[PDB]
Amino acid sequence: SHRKYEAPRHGHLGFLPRKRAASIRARVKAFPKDDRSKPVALTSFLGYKAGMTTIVRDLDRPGSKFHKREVVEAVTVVDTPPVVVVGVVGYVETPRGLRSLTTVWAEHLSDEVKRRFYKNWYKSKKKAFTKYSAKYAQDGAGIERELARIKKYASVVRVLVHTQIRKTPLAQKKAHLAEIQLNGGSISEKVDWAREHFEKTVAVDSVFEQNEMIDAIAVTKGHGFEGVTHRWGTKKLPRKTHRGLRKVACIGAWHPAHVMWSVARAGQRGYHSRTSINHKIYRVGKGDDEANGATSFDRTKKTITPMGGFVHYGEIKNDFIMVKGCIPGNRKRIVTLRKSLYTNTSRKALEEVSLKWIDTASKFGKGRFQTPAEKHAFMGTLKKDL
RNA sequence: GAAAUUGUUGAAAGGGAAGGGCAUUUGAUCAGAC
RNA sequence: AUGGUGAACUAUGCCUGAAUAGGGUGAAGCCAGAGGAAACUCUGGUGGAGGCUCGUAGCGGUUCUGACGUGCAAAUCGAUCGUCGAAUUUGGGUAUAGGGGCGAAAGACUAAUCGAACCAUCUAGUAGCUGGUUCCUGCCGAAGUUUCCCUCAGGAUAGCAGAAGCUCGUAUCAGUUUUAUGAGGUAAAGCGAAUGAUUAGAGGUUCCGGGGUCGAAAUGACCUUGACCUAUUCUCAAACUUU
RNA sequence: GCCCUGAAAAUGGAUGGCGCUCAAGCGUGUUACCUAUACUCUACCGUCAGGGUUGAUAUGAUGCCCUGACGAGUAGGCAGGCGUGGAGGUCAGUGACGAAGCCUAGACCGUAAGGUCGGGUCGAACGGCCUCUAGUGCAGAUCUUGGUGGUAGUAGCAAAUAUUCAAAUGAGAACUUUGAAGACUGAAGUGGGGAAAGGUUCCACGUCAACAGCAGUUGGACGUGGGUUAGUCGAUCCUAAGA
RNA sequence: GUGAACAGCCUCUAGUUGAUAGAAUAAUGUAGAUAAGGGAAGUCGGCAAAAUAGAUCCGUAACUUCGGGAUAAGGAUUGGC
RNA sequence: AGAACUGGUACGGACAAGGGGAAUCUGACUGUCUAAUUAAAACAUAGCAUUGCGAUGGUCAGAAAGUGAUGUUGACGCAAUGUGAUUUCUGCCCAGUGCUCUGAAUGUCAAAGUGAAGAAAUUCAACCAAGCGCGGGUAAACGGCGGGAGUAACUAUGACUCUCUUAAGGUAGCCAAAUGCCUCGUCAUCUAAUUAGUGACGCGCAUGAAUGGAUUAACGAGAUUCCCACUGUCCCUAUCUACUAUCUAGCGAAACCACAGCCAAGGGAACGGGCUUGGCAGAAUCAGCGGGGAAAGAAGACCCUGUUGAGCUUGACUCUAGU
RNA sequence: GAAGACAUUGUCAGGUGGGGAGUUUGGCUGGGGCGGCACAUCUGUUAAACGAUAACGCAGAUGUCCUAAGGGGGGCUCAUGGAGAACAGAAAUCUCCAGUAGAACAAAAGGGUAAAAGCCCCCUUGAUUUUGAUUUUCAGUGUGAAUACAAACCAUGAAAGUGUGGCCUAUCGAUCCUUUAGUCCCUCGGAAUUUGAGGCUAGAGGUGCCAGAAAAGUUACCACAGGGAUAACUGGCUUGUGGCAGUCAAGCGUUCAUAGCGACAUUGCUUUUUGAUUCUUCGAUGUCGGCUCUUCCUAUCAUACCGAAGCAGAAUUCGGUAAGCGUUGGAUUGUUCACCCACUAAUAGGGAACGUGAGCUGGGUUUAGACCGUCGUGAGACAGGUUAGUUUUACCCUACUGAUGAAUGUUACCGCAAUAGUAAUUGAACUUAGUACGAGAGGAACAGUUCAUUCGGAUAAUUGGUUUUUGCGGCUGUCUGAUCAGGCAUUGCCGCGAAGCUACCAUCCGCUGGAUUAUGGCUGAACGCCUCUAAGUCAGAAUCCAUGCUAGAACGCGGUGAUUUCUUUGCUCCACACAAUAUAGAUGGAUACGAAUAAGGCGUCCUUGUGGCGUCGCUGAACCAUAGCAGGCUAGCAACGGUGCACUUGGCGGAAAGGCCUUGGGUGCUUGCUGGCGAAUUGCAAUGUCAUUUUGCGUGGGGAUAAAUCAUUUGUAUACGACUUAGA
Ligand SMILES: [Mg+2]
Repeated sequence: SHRKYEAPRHGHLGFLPRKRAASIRARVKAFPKDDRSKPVALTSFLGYKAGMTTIVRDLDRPGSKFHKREVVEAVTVVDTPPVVVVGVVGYVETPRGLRSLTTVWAEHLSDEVKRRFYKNWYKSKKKAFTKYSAKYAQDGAGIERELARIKKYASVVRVLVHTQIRKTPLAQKKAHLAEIQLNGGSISEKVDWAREHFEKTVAVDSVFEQNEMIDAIAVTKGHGFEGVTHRWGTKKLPRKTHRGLRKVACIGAWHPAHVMWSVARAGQRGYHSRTSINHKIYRVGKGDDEANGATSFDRTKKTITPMGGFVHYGEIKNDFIMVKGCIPGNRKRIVTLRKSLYTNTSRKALEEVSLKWIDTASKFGKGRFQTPAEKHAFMGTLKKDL
């Protein structure tokens, strides 16, 4: 017999299975479509989630109640030092999908990048690209052939970059390596662009520009094993239920004499890879720029880092991207920032966002002051002071 | 000093049972006859 | 059915013991005072009654239909709860014994056993009902049908089957055809044939159907309706039929 | 005539499936080819039937031989055989130079029941044949008694607030002893005595195979012993309900 | 000792420190709890839980077998010195 | 008992410790019972009422007895019943089934005893105890309280009158009550909305007087309705603690088990793990889970059958203790 | 003292006697009960032309009736119609004609019957006596009925003859007992007589459950052996009924059959009603409802796009593609159902063992307690009402959710993408616009903007919740002599309280291309016209497939880095040296345009094309290769070609290129032609061994000198594994 009353099902069936991701760095499964008319540019970037903070800005949209009037807003800061270009890969178009024809690497690789190729770095002769470096030191013999291989073939060209994880306060010491597809033109000069950028850093301002919609790709915060009530949002069973109430009462009919794949059940929650879209960049901060957190309306010399530092992350001495809202992943997590895959006017994505005030109060409590100078003025002199 | 049941060694087979029948290949072993 | 054993659990009586904070309320009896046309009424003390009451120990066992539910436990555990000075609680002694006890009465309890305890014997109690019923090969090979039965899940009986054969040796034979001779009432057919049913008009007769017209009426006449008769017409029958 | 509309049901799915469009569909016709335990021939087995052959030697005349036909089977009937315990007869049978039993993807016979042999183990009895006799053959009866698995190194060993440090002993210490620290019962006690009941559980010494669902050097365990002193405390006497 | 109290809580005498332990802190359980705004809409049903609660002062209805109802209902106070 | 002062308005500071109100049904109350699914409206109870009996007795026990209980008793008692405090009331019916009384009896009637016939066994006849039958009493015995006809000046109805069955015809009260089918009865009230609730209306299938009727303060771990307060019951969930579950050392079971364990459809004992046609199909596994294994727990307690029972009842059949 | 031969005591007899005892309280049967009798029977039919033949199949009948309605005989002819007669008519009685039964013969019906079998008159008991045979049913038993006889005694009639009950087919009863008639016989057993009794043959009393016990209920306190031979769930066959849908078109609709409806008929579908049945299940598949959750169907309520109107607008009605997406909060009731209140775009219908009880609950139903009404004498009964009433077990397999993991030389990093899944949804306000339209009333829509509902995925800056941060403070009781500082009160209590977790109770985000359905069109035949259709084709829906999003096949794949010698000489590549290993199956060559097939291939020519001319196919049965000891050893001739082999020059090919072409020289052979030598004996065939897979051990010649795991450690992770970090 039918349900006596209707209700939408709990949870989304397109995000199945709710298993753990295969890696801590979510993979980019689609890059922006290429038109061979623009200059050569990276389409993505690698950064670390620093934390949340609060922004005040003047909303500008006609027809709204809050037009030309203040709105307090929530943003998240992603810490983005420049990425070092080491290597390039060509992809031939085959009837069985794209396939990497060959990889050409740079002559010199730092320590922090070659640590990626090791499980035990403290036990090593460290033997990394030692015989590959001998491919260089010739005039024009070796490297140019595989480079010309990517010229003659490989309709898709991607660039291997590694993050400067030593500049961030993270205690990892082991960089993150990824392919970022080049979406310039004339794949021959895509290969040329990667050639003279070997061992050279690409800053975030050359990829993302302020007031842009970008994509955040990261692995979500994990919560271990979860009951069905929280994992799927099912209704809680009544109080006087024998043998538990954080369950699903009927997990199937008599026929088919099986449990279907679509019935909510207990298991892993979180640590999924997600691609959230349409996040607007509110600031492209400069690492070597005092008063990162300042604004034309504030004009007070203060960096983006709140008093006491970003909770569980540290400080933002490097460049950063301030993007509106919330993104998948927790603090200290590697996050990939991707360009929008389509063009949207939307009367909301073309708005020019000009900040007015950035919150720098402590996130380690009910923060009261924005700067140590502000705290000293309000309170006065203390007994600690001499 | 049996069987169920068990250990060790040896041999063989095993993609959601195993076991069986006809026929033969292959491997192991063997009687007769000269 | 016979003969025994149990009131160490529990039921009720009797005998002899034993146990039961601290509060609330404030009955009779008693003292003093006040108002008083008397009569009498009122007030404050005192006192400490009640199968009274809140609530411990105790005795109990309402709800969570909680825990447990191959338990700690063949009835327990937690919380909540009833009663708590007596128709109270309880020990020991003793009385009551199975168609019998005891019962503030639930068919309750009478040793985890009760709408008739337990033990042994009669007793291998009876069952048209359930289950099982042990080696091989060869040859043959059924029935669910008849009649009777308090007969319908059973028997008896005939039949179907096997075995032993017996007397004879191709015949007093045959789940067949032919010839000759009978019997039958089904299929079909039939209703201008009996019975019954059933459509339509045509022609006739009323001293004797009902009506309208000319008539006082006529066994007077005219038009119509009903039956009646004749020759037709359409359609039928398991309990209709010549064939 | 074919095709289409008419033509709506619940897990995904059924010309058997793939798939097939002058078909690999439908109607129709003509040949070729495939294959049943069916039909023809042959061999072999048994059963039934009809016959031949005592003649001397050689023993089964219930024997040997010739001919023909036939063979499914539940319940059931009949017949011929295999095996077991024991008894009469006989093989002047086998055997401590190894009987019986047990084990053996080694050999042989029989359609089969079964029979025989070889090898290992073992240690004292046992068979062939003709007969006699029966407590004579198992896969099952929620069969009886005994034994053993998968489950499975699994459920579990979570009520009662709580342990820690060090030394001693020992093969071995979370658990024994001692010290120290931290706690609890909180006087209707986790204290000190008894009644009923138990019977040595009391105490010492030695001691850990078993029991204390971990452990164990410890124990209400195990082995060996010691220990209960009345004129006054009880019984002993009286009587009660009763016997 | 607190306190009306052989209540509940703490301590003295006396006696125990007995119940397999160790490591982590997933889901779901058992037991104990707290929740913004709403306040029975939940459910057969307020089942469960919550609220009230000691004492002192004030005040106390219908009805009544005149004994009760009654701690009715409803207010105030509460430490230390 | 009172007064100052004092504090982050706190102070029965932990512990301890009534939620309250308006109503309906029902039992008066306290008390008792189904040990181990029912604590109740059940039982008890006081009070009320009835019945039997003066001892050669009532009631009861016993195989029997020179036997017993009440009884060491004596109607202000003993035995047997019904109802169930108080208040109020307990209406009509003795035809029936009972029970109980007169016996004034051509009714019936045993054994014995008597008479006649007989040759006797025997047959016949009259007579005849208790009992039945006949005739009275009794309902706080068991119980019952129905039709019909004619009538009042609008109809309707019947204060009045008569009549059968079979004796009487339901009075005082109470009711969609725990007793009403129809029924979710109709009206009012309560709600935004009520098959609930309360108050009313009645030819009431089938209310009703110690089968007790009605009312009723107090009480109730009894059934029900609503209001205030209060809250995680809920909107709609979230978080925390202990012990588990989890991993380890030691110790270490049970249920159950034809063989086993992937589906779809088909056909099939009409719902397959196995069969057919398909889809498929990769070792070894861990924590969860409750779809399935028509999972497990019991030779269905329901139904039916059986010439199988038992407990109980009675104008069943056949007997019997006692009297 | 009382009583007194009465009580009492003993035996026999009558009444009373559920206090007690034992027992019984039919059968068939579309389950049982109620009902009925299909139980003993009879007629017609079913019944299918001998006989037989079932059903609780159809129309009925019997437990009797008759001294004549039995037996014999004689005479007459019936029902009815027509015509006539005083009262007298449709029915009185009388006359004639007609009249095959259309009457009667007890009853039920069917046969039969006309000088009778009918109606009237006469006589009588043949409805008698004796035992046998036979038919029916059948067992060739009994019982009943009957048939024809034999031996007596009669009736009637002139006589022939008829008469052994009823014109035929129903109309009935064993054993034991009692009783009667007959025989007046046998026996009473030590011998007699007489009563009495027992025997012998024929009747009567009766069993209707009728081949034949002597028999009341109840059980909700219950028991046993069984039954799925038999009911109450599901499921299966069926579909009357329920529900849904068609065809026809008399009519309604002012007018007008079909805008919307639609009578009388009729044809279907479904299994969400209820029936009918009894196949499975009674050594048990847990029978209401709700809650929870998933999925499926379409007969579509809303949302998308459309067609038709009795569509001016608005609102609405009919219909199509469509199940992508939604379909609620409540009062009462256990309720399913129902009925109201209210919101909403809408509050559609259903299935999944009437889904879902080792998921819950337990309000209802349906054990045992209890009350009432009604019924019963009673025990008790009631699909009447009411109140209280134990809801057990997963640790196994599979499924599902998550999680590891051997083996693909090792190890590490970066990737591809087969397959599977998928997602967004709906409303409001402003403007368009008081506009279009309409006499007026009234009154839209596309485009645009701002928000909101339902859903989903994350996240913690802020706000709120949570407190063992037992972090700070405060307070009570007690304990530590007081102070300070602490313990205990199972987290003592209270206020605040960071971090983490977390709330539509907080915030953010949720994409655009193609192909289509219905539908509306273009060109254009069929059908000289016309037509959206046939060929061809355009636009088009919340639809499908893509983009995008999640996982990554643990037996799908690519690129890249490093690859161990003093673990006692290890690893890799190259040449041969010998072994082992195995074969989804060499035995001359897998021999390369593309495109069309109502058209092409090749050759040639020009003015280079969609060109002209010529030729070819009609199968690869082709082309190439192919002679020599399983293919030997030598000689010459002719040309300077052919082939194999190791080197070498230069290119081309990345879809899995791993192969193709080419320059130069050397070398072997050459069957292009002509000579010389050898073969035997494997005995007359025996595959008669000539291929390539992998691995190992040796040489000699180059090439290069790593990691991973455990353990420790971090928390961006976590049940354990696993993950992510760090450590010379
Ligand atoms: Mg005066």
